[PDB]
Amino acid sequence: NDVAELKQYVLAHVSAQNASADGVLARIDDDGDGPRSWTTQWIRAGEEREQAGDLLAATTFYNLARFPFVDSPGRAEALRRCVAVFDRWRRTVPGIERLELRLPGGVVRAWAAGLSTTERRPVLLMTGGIVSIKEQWAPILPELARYGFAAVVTELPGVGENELRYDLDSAALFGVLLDAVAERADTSRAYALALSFSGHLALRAAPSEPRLRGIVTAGAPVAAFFTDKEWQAAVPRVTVDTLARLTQTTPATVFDHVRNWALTPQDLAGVRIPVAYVASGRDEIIPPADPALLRTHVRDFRTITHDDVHGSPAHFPHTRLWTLAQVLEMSGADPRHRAAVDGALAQVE
Amino acid sequence: NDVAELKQYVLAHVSAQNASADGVLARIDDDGDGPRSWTTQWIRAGEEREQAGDLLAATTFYNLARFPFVDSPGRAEALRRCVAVFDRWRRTVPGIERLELRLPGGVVRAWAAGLSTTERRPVLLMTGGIVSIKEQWAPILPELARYGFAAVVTELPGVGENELRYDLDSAALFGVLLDAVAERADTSRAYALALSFSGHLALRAAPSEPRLRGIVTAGAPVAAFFTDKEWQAAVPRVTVDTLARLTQTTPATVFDHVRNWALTPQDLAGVRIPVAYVASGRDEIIPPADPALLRTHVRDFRTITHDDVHGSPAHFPHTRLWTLAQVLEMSGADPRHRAAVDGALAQVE
Repeated sequence: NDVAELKQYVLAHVSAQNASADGVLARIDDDGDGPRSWTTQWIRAGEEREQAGDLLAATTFYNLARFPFVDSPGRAEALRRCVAVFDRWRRTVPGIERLELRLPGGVVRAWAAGLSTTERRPVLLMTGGIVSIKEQWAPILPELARYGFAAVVTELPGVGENELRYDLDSAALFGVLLDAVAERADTSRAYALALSFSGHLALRAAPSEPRLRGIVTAGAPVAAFFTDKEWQAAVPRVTVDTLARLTQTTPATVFDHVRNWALTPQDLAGVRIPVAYVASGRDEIIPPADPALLRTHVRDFRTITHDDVHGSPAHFPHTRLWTLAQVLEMSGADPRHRAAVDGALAQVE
Repeated sequence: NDVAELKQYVLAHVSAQNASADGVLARIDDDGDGPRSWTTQWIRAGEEREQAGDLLAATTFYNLARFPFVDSPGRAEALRRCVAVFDRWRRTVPGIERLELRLPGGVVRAWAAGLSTTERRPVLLMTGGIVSIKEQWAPILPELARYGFAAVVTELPGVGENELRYDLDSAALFGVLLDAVAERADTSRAYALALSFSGHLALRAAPSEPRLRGIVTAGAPVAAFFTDKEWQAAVPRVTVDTLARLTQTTPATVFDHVRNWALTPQDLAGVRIPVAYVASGRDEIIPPADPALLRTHVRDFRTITHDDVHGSPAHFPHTRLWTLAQVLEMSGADPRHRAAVDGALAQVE
């Protein structure tokens, strides 16, 4: 992995939320093994905070150690202790449960909250993209539960502890998670807060999974991402390598491998549910043609655009409230919750 | 206090950094001392996170309980617990120490890092505004120390554990802080990173404190803030009440009391150092004419405007880098540090 690419992810998506990260960046010279390497430095910084009692700080740093995907025994150890340190933290928070699903293609693990035997709460499935482990979003589970959801936070196939191969049959993962919490939630009403590539997977699942009632995404790939080769040549190496790893192909073959993932107009027409999309004006990963294709073909499309890079990290104050407003509208959540968020949303604009 | 005002500060300056905050806001109906009151809910939320081992989260919540100023035994108790839980956190972080100055007019406390009897590192004095206690910024001391500074974080007179009366002689505070760390730092070269009202104090002190070599501020009141009665009538009640409390006057008299705080053209002509200024276009506290007067009267003025409310909380990613860049250029810090910040600062733009 190119270390400049790796550092630039921290600068844009982390430094502003934890400024100790800039101190660790300044001790990292390469991506190998060894005392000044990315993985070692991030692991040592996580041990320091873990031993100091800061279990979320330690979670962040061990997450960073494993980023962008586990390609080494140093990284595999990173993830193992990111998962474990977050497991320690979550126990001091009531209502956060581990879900384990054993499937033919391997094990999927997840974090949930707002689950109940006696009540039937609408399901919120939350997933990042291809470099985003589930422990990034899990801390937010209690807030999700407060808004009325049986909230499940997971990982795309090949990410974190998710063992499946990432392929077109992974669209079926929404439905299988639903099946696992059917005794503890209203799986008749599910909503996918599915960021980046997981948004693509959600779109693909919609036409043959009627329990999915709405999708809220940010910078999901659609069609041009998979078909436009010139654009692909300029896509960051980390995107290409990670997607190779997840699909179980190779950096040089992955775009040809995934060419038939393109959502056709027949596929978008089967999407008969509300779709919200947060778009980034400077997106390095998604071509402009993809958000446009959803605007043309999806019957109930809501969208907003920020002048930012992928995942709009400089616009989190706006995107957290906008994505949440969309989720509550789609699910017909309590007006009191909707007024609160919409008041907070009007405040930021 | 007006509980709606209180909740909006949390909405604009905190929620995006800690989403648990929105959960506690939903349980607060008033600013009394009942079980659904502001102070009780924030204290209960800090206890829960303190018992769980999240000492920074607890610090934040006890800070909120105390906010905007201690006017009751509940808030006083909040503050005492905020200071104590911050003290436990910082014992886990090597280099962070407590400074206590016993003055004629009362006791001032501070957090410092990067102090050394065998080196002479330039001083970075850091201070918030009138509702901003020490412990909000203290977590970033080690980052300040990493950039080469002998860093001291403190509070305005009457805020947090600072016992002084906030008056015109309070400009002498910077110089007295320097004196206390004269054996452990290069107090010939001091830089004030002084937000909001502390910015004004710093400007005031500059022409009679030659050890102050530069000021980096955000939304500092200058002149019009103090003299324009029409503007003052629409200033938020919490600003009015806090300022009355600090100055040891009353809400109905505070603007008449501080009318002579306005920095005259003679005052500004005595400011012979660089001053950087982050301005907010929707600033609800500082009239436009204040930034403009500094542009015309300060010989080395640097500035930048965001489309945001006071303290530009939606633009933290940008302001952390811009203010830091300014501090490092001002202080002739190592070019390796300036290159890294200026790279980060070009990425975020």
